[PDB]
Amino acid sequence: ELEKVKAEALAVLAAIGSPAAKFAVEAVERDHFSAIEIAARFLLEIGDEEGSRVLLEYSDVLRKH
Amino acid sequence: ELEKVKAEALAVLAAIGSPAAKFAVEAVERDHFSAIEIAARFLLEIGDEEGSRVLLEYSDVLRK
Amino acid sequence: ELEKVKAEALAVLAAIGSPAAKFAVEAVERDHFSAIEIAARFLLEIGDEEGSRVLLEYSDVL
Amino acid sequence: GELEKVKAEALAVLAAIGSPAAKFAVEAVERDHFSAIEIAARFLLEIGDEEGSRVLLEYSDVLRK
Amino acid sequence: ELEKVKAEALAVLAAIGSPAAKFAVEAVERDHFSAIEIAARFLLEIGDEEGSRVLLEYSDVLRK
Repeated sequence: ELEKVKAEALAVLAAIGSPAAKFAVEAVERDHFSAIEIAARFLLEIGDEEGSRVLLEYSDVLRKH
Repeated sequence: ELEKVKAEALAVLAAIGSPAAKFAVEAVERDHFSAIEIAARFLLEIGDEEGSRVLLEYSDVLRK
Repeated sequence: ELEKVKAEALAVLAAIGSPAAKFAVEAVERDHFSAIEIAARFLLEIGDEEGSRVLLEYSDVL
Repeated sequence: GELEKVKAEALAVLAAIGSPAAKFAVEAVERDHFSAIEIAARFLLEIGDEEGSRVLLEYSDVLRK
Repeated sequence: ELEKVKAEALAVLAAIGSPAAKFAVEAVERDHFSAIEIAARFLLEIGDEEGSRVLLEYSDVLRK
């Protein structure tokens, strides 16, 4: 279940190529709650709606089972 | 309780229409406490008090 | 103490009149720790030192 | 002891700054508010006061220990 | 494992020499989770991506 949304998140973030997305990818790869929160807030504070949206989706999936 | 205040909260957020509000709506519809907190803090620090107020109201209704 | 410091906080925030203080006011009325913290941090980052201070007092007493 | 000494040292460094952020910092130190200490430390770091943020880090690390 | 990643993290952060890095190094040597988090978030909004990434690595090792 997780292995699909993780791939979706890493692909979407790597596509962006922004230095904020590059951090985001790492925050996804290690499943770091604090790093994921920081990356989401930064992508929101920089203008990346796609990155923030996919981070929210992957975090909502991760929070459960 | 949450299902009642949520409707007006999402209506206000869609009314805002800012790309930050669009995140906010997503944060509200998925019931993500941390995402709601981040969206509220960002909407407050950009000048949208209208969004922050309804996020605070809906979050307090979710808490209690 | 709580019944006094809450009133002092609402009084100071109503005095400030900024749109951030109102949120702060609401943050006090609903007793939301995270909202109080956010309001204090914002009032500190905008220059309202007294509002952030009284929010800190009301949070520590609570 | 360690905390009773470092509290005084921290307040001494912070009072010299006189900044409204230090004025918050002292209150964050005297009232022992972990969250306020974090906010004050990040703000002094984000404005350029390395001494205040550093001494707040020391006092937080000894207080947290 | 942790004592291994600490050296690389401290070296990378010391190389930056920025006042944020001086904080970052201090955050690592004292093993302060909150300080590491603040330093990483600040280094992201200041332009040091390598510092934020290595802080994330050391913190992920630090959690366990």
